[PDB]
Amino acid sequence: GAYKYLEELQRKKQSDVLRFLQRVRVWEYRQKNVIHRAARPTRPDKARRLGYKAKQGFVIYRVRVRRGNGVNELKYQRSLRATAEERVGRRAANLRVLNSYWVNQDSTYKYFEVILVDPQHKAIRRDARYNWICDPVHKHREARGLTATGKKSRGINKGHKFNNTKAGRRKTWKRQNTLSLWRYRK
Amino acid sequence: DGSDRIIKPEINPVYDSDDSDAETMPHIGYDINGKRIMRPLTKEELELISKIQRNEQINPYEPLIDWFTRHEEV
Amino acid sequence: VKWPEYVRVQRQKKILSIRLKVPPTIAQFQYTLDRNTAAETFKLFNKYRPETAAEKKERLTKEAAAVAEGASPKPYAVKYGLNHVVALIENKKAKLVLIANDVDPIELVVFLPALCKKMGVPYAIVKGKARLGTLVNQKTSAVAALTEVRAEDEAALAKLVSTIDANFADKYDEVKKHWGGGIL
Amino acid sequence: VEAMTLAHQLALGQKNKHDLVDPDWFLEDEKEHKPITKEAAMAIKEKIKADGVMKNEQRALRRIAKKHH
Amino acid sequence: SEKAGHQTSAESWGTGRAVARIPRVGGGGTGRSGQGAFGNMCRGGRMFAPTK
Amino acid sequence: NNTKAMKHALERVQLPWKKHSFQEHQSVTSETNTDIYDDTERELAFYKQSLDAVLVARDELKRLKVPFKRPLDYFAEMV
Amino acid sequence: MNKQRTLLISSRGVNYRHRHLIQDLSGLLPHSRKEPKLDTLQQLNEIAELYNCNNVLFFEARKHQDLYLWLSKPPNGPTIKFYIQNLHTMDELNFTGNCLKGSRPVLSFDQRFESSPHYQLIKELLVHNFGVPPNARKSKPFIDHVMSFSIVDDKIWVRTYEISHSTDISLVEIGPRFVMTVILILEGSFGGPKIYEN
Amino acid sequence: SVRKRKMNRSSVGKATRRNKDKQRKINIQSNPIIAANWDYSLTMAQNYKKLGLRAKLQTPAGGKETEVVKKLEELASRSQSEREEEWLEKLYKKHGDDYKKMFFDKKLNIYQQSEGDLKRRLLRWKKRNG
Amino acid sequence: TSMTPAPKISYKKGAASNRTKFVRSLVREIAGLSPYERRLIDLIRNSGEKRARKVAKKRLGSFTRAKAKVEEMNNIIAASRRH
Amino acid sequence: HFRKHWQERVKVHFDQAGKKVSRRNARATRAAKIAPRPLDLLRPVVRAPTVKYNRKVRAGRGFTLAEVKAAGLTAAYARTIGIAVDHRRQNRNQEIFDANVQRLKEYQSKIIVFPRN
RNA sequence: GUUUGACCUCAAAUCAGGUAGGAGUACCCGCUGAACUUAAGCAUAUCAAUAAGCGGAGGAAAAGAAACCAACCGGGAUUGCCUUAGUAACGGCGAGUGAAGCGGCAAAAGCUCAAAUUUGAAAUCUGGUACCUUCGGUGCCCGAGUUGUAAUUUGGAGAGGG
Repeated sequence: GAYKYLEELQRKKQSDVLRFLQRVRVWEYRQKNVIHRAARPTRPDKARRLGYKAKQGFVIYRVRVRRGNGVNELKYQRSLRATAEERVGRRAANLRVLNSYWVNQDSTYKYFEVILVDPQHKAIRRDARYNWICDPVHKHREARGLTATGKKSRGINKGHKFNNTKAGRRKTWKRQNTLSLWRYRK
Repeated sequence: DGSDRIIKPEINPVYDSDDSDAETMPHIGYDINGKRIMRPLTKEELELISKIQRNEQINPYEPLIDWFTRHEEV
Repeated sequence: VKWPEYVRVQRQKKILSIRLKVPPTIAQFQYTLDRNTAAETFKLFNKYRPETAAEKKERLTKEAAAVAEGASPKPYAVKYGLNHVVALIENKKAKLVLIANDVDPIELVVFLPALCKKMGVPYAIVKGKARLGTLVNQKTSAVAALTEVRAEDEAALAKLVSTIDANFADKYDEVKKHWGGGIL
Repeated sequence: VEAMTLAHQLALGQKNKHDLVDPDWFLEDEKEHKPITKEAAMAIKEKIKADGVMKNEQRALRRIAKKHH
Repeated sequence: SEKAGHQTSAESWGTGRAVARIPRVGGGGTGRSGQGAFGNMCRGGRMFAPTK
Repeated sequence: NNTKAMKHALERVQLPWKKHSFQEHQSVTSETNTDIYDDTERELAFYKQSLDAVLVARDELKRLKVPFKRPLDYFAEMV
Repeated sequence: MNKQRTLLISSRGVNYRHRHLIQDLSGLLPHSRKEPKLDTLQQLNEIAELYNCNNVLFFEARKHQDLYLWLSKPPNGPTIKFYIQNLHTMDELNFTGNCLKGSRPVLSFDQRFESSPHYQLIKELLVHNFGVPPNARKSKPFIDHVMSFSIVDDKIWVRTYEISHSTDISLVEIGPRFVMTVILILEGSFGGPKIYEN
Repeated sequence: SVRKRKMNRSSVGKATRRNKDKQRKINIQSNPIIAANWDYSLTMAQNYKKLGLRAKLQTPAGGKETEVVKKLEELASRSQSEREEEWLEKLYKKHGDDYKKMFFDKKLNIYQQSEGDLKRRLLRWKKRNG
Repeated sequence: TSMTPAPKISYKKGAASNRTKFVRSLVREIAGLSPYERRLIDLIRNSGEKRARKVAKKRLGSFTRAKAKVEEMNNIIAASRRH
Repeated sequence: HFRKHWQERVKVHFDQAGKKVSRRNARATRAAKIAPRPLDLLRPVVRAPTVKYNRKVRAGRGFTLAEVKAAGLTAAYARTIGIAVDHRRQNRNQEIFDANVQRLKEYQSKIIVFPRN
């Protein structure tokens, strides 16, 4: 499989070849609009390991997001990846956002490729391995931080390090800050 | 008593040309040995700063080396 | 005057590529096989075009009809799948490797020529992935190779490999020289 | 601006030389596309230079003030 | 009801106006305007010590 | 555990401090100052032990011409 | 003659109290080299060569409250696994005194250190480890602080005192103060057979 | 509420549903033998104990075989295609018991089946045929 | 008593999977060196590992990775300077 | 600890009886749908960590692969018979392993399996 | 070939059909987000990771089968209740904030891809048409796909053969 070679090459991003590729691609995307569709993914291995399939129904999109944040010191911890996912979802509300992967960045803007699946297409609806995305509960996954980046931002992970938000910080706060009274007082 | 080991040469604690540190009213203080210091950037640094400001820089255009691909796999 | 935005972007891309300095790994393409040897290679490959959907369906229907009323040799065809080709290469199974110079993702095929050189399998670069696709009943393939040539064409394949060696591997053995794209 | 900050950093022994090295329509984008110090910013800026109830409440407050003052 | 009595808007008329300092509903031209609210003494107001 | 290893380590690590001026040594052993739960007598004992070496170093520096007291014109950083 | 450099690194689990000691040690040891947190140990041999550090002060921490200081020389120096209990540092306000940063110290050693081979062995390392080269790059001329060492109840007590001259002189306690105990001693730098066990 | 107040006042009526009684008396629907012996008057645990089937494997919280014979009684109460049969007939009539020779028969043994598989198929063919 | 029941995923730390090692070597040859690896090799050519280790430590988060990077650079140099 | 608006969220468990009744009804429904089989899977006998409680012996998630193999069946087939199987639990006590094997053997004897059809 | 055709990129159709806005909003998932009030007057702190505002879902939602918890004769998806506990810990140890393993119970379901060639046959699928035993099935045809759709597989291994 050639995917291993692609994955190994993509790790050496600082390499001269990948540096030139990024220099060309950032200008190519900077000439295009902020949000523009991509005919095919620029990193087939990364998309494939993220659930991408070369079948009708899957769509690859590219979106540009500004970098940077004591007036401007306000953090506004909304992540750039989450903002890009939300923007592409809103522009493609009929589509569903699965995940996104880093493809390039610039001193002033960042670039991410996002994979979308159309639940209306019969191919996805008739596929047992992908029909789950058509469930209404999966509507606008990015809008609720259900994606990989969204889950990472929420800090939902096993272990003591994520006790505050092991199952949502708001839920834990509500549960802990509630007086429990039984019929027979303890 | 004792064990297998190699007696490595001693280490000289000399200060190299670069060690992340420099070397040392009517006066500007006192120098080493305690005597008063009576009162009285290089162009290369400015050039380097200007070059860095524009990402200007040895040659990266050397031919590739087929150190691994030269040996045909058997 | 004004021109379409996409037309302007693609036109400027050519100028940028010509003027921009590329690393030795890049520009290994466009040092393609000469027209005559590439034409001969395509002629040889055309004799081994894989069975198309229509022909395969016709053969299967004929076999079914024959069975309904009541031992061919191993099929021979060119291998073109990039994953399949890469799996055949590094196993010392492929005899001739063709690589397209206009693959949209350049990084997808930068390692293939070097990998073939390391494995010692003969390889060549030809202009246009569309030409490779046309002979395999596909839009594009970006690669093409032969694994089991018929005995009648074994000598022809050996002679073609020998010629390609000198034509490409020896003429472009210095492709690793000073970075390309150094045009005013 | 960052040039002045780098020069100021090089002025003191925090860093030295060893640490430093440790188409028109396209060049326009290239030209337009690190930590800074307040002291360096100030230095460069300087260098750039060429009723019933109411009455009862009032009486109660006056009594309280007299008792405590 | 936890919201009983709270579904009303009223404000005290300062002090020294020859009227009780109980907050009175604002508005006007409705009859209820100017009537006391939020007090146990007020008609239809919140009961003292609600039975939680 | 034996004194042989201690001797072997000392012979290789010990330096000839006694063959150089006090400025190169900067160490004084408090003679007869062989030093608990009181928390008051212990502090005074440590104070006297340090003061003995302080006086020894003061005398050693007085033997030299280098000034001992701070000139009062020195304003370097202080810990 | 006195040319040496001390390497200091923080072990995994170093807390604020140990960080205070590590930071205030540098203020009196200008020749010392400070490096970020390190963990498993043997890399110290390479780190010393990187910065030409003749001595290493590795603060091992088996727990997030206990502190274990290691004193040795990189190439072939013996190592002593100290254990510190009374973790008092400059953060305490009881040390109202102040000392010139980088000033040359005055070292005082208890006579009891010469009564046993182990005490003599540790004294040799302590003499130069806590000192400072006179004419080093970061050294300073004047002497304004004193380091004191004492041993009682089989445990060594570490103390320091500022020296103040009155218009003959008096000394005021300054710097960190703590007690240390010797756990293990090895013949080599973080290796070799055990030498002595307390 | 707003909608509820209008709905009661409206003449559209209500979608009256009564199923509280049916939520308790649930008829067993996963076995005929148990159903013919199950007693809805008793509880699930009581019914299981009467039938003998163990309701819970772990120790229950708090303090607490004719049918089994019927369950036991429940324990006591594919030929090769035409082409495959013809192929086995050819193999038998051309080679016989010479499995080693049949294995190397390039003509008939296009599929390089093992000797064990060939003999296993031949035994089934003999059982089903002459 | 001890039972040594069965292995786990941690037992799958076996050999380097020489195919993967070949892939990594090919990528390293084709990819080249990063802008900091270029400085590392340039200083190794004249200064040796002395400056290269410090540069790697400054770039990397720990010396454990710096020593591995220095070893990899030395291995690459050895083959390149002769093969 | 009343510096917050706790009065807004005062959860009183008035429902205890109704919740218990609903749980009993759910158990009855499961029995109706799972009549032949037990409501709960056969759990193993395990020893507790946290030495303060190691003296106590308590149930576990499921038997290990080694225990299932020693019991004379397979993990994949064991699940269909209601035997809980744990693919991450390692065996470290011979006494507990023998007890688990004996329990599995007894369970295999007590179970009766109807024809697949 | 002063030509014709392959591709790659980009356009328009009242092209054939689908998808989105919005409403409701007690509960759910994210972003944003203060003050009154409480303290040793007060910047740390408390009010509060609340009020209000914005975006996205259903009968529940999130999370969910450890790069976990533990230091034992070790436990083995997540979630919920008593206890752990007003303890550890945090807070000018100042008012105050404040957990989690284990223990008892409810429920207990596991799994799916990437990365080894179907290579002796892209065996995969949307769409249009003619029929039928019309929540869909068959023949025919253009297409999506080789920059990877079918089968198997996730260390609990797994794969090629007897």
